[PDB]
Amino acid sequence: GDERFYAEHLMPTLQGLLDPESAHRLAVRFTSLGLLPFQDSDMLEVRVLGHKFRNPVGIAAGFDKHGEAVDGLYKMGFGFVEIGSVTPKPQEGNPRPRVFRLPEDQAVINRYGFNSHGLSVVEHRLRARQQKQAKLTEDGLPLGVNLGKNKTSVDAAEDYAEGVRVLGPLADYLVVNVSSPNTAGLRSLQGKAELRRLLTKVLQERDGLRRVHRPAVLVKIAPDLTSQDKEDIASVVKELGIDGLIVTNTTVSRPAGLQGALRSETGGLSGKPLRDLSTQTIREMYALTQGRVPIIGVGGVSSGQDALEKIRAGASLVQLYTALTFWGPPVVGKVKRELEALLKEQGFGGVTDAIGADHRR
Ligand SMILES: Cc1cc2nc3c(=O)[nH]c(=O)nc-3n(C[C@H](O)[C@H](O)[C@H](O)COP(=O)(O)O)c2cc1C
Ligand SMILES: NC(=O)c1cc(C(=O)O)cc(-c2ccc(-c3ccccc3)cc2)c1
Ligand SMILES: O=C(O)c1cc(=O)[nH]c(=O)[nH]1
Repeated sequence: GDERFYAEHLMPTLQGLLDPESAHRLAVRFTSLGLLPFQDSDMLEVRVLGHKFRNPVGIAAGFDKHGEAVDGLYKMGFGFVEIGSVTPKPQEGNPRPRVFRLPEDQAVINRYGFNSHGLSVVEHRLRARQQKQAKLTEDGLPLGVNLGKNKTSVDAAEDYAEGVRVLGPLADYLVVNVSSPNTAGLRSLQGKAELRRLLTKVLQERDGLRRVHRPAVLVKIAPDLTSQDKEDIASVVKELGIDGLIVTNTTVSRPAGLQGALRSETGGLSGKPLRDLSTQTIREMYALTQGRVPIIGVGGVSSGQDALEKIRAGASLVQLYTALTFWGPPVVGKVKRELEALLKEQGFGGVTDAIGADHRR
């Protein structure tokens, strides 16, 4: 794949010809077809959420919102794949432009608004490769499905309930996405009272599925939570027995120092400016849950060091997206190779040993 060629020539030129969204669409197409340019060592293997992951680096929700490039993403080197956010009924999302590049900050701002083909379309798309996925999962390549809610929905809880019943049987884990900053009032569902009611219904629906079709349930949270919000989330998670957390979605904050001309566009900020804010949220949730709740770290990961910092902070797995938009497919292998080297360099027998290491030092 040659990391330098992509980061210095291919990607840059591409960004100079097409707009963010068009580039994304093209990316999904090429990926789905397997038109892509490192062997995983046992050190990168991780066992959590009732599954084995050959490596802890996954593709974050948002790149493959409709589940169209799952196989191509596995081919890219990801240890697990999570498909964007799916809503019960189809919806176009916000008007364009709704995605912006901040190259000077190695960041992105997006306000898609949950553009989704809907549960039915995604359901049939995953059913067409359900058994193939069964073998991939058994092989250490799990599939996650991220659930959202429609813009005009009145009963948010019912929207997620539907997602559980329709896609739950096809996923190794489900994600209750209540941290999207582009859907009015969605984040308010992170409140203790609302989250408890919401997760109680989700878990009940999940427990009603046949055993082999019973996925783990995780909640994806924002990086803009107050200390109180985090304490409440942790409490609800332990009270209901949530299987895990996905730490920090994009941020509505705008860290001082941003240079991008489009820094003041409305939307969620991703990439490097979000990295440490995300790592710190992971560190806090890990401690609040006594390290007993699996955490998938996401936010500004572009190197082995970025991944290990989140792992040491408490993440059992990590994900990336924005880095892919700047460095291209080669970034996946780069992250894995650097993570492996750093693990050895720091005396860790493997990823598992480093999980939460900072809390024990
Ligand atoms: C263009 C774009 C679309 C996204 N769409 C979703 C989504 O539908 N659901 C979700 O849970 N997160 C979504 N995210 C958030 C990512 O999954 C991730 O939480 C965040 O971008 C931080 O990781 P990164 O800095 O490596 O991109 C999106 C991010 C971007 C940049
Ligand atoms: N928002 C995005 O998802 C996004 C934004 C941009 C951008 O330039 O803004 C670029 C990409 C992108 C384009 C092509 C490839 C690719 C795939 C297979 C083989 C070679 C290259 C990967 C990522 C995605
Ligand atoms: O579809 C979107 O706008 C979206 C959803 C989400 O969870 N995060 C994000 O940054 N964008």
